Amino acid sequence: AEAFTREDYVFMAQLNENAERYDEMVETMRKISGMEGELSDKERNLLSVAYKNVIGPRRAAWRIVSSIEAKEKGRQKPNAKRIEQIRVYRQKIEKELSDICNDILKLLQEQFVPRSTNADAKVFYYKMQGDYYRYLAEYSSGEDKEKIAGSALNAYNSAFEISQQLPPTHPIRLGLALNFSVFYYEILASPDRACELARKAFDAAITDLDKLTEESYKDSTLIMQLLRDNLNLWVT
Amino acid sequence: AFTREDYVFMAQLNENAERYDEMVETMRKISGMEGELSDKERNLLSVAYKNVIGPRRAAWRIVSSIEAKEKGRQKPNAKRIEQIRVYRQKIEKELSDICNDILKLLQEQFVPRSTNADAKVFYYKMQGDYYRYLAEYSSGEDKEKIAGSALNAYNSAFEISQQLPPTHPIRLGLALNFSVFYYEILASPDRACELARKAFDAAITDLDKLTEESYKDSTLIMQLLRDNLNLWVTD
Repeated sequence: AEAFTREDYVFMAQLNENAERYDEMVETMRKISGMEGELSDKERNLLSVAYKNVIGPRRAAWRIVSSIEAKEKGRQKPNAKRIEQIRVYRQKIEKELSDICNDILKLLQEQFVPRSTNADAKVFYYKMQGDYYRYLAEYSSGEDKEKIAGSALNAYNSAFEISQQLPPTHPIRLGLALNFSVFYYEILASPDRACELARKAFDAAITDLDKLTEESYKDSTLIMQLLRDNLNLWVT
Repeated sequence: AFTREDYVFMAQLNENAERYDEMVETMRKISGMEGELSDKERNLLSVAYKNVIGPRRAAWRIVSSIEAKEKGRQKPNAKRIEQIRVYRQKIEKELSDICNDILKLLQEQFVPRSTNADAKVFYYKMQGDYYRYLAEYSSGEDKEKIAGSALNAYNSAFEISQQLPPTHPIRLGLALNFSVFYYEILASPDRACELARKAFDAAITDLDKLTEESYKDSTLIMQLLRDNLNLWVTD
């Protein structure tokens, strides 16, 4: 008489987040990913939270493991067996880090992006596409790094073009503005474009800071705007 | 060829990387090696299993809090409770398997090979602790049978623990876990208060050993404050 609905699968993803069991959350979200239709603002947030809390603990672990490997290589008399012990272990994490990104980017290219119709939904998928391509480039080297980052820039530029339609004070637009600026500085080795894009987004946010703030504090908003207007007048 | 030193650093590296599922697998390999586990090795065995059972225990009490809220709502959703029940049993399946791994190894490998009096208390404490986690969700006569093995393991630990000094971390660590076992599992508060106070009063008596020479004057006041509170509580 009664079968399981979409709201039940959304609730299970919320229960996974409450229990902090994110491995099961990926499995639950994949069931909703297999279902046809466009995800809600709540559902896309749940997809972002689920995958970030799996790659997060493993990215944090990688920065510890690689520093121990850098410690043993920098030693006066290095043990090659202990170096190999860390090196195989690091590559096992690198195998897992690639697997999570391999899971999401396959789903993004085949399911989410071709089905998307909304303007702000398009930006959210292309930002997420750019983010998980960026994580792959964090440990990749040589020709592999350039090939991965090449498809990463294409995803970020596609995200930036649509986000121009969005208001300057939107969390997705600002979230993209942070992640694009990090991508130039940390991966692409371009500090000039990193400082340019982050400033232009920050200047747009101060201009529409009046929309963020209540009408009680709009006078303090205008002084903050005028203080920023002085700093733009200076250093010509 | 891989030796014990190689696997110890691997078990240390698993702790450094915070990957504890791999830590259990490496500690089982050292358990397969010749001889009894050393003090540094036993300490790693305790850290490895606690950080696997911990996230499962923490998730359990939050889910139970959600389940209690869902059952006592004005508009209860029975389909949601069924979704929670299957999910709770899946955690309970996992909670069983972690405890089934350690207690089978303790009964067959760790305890029978134990020669040290120092090591003996540590294994029986671990025997008592992981039987206690099983009784935390077990119901009816099934709870009675598991707690029966838990009481035998804790009492076996207490006898050998009396040989140890009162300020020992293993003796104090047992005394904390035995007192929790009375209050939370056995529902005996008056015996929980008895054993915890006995360990605390003995620790303050030997508190001069723990504290530095620079702060021995503070220790004597802490002893005198404890001596005053023990006499003022009566009448």
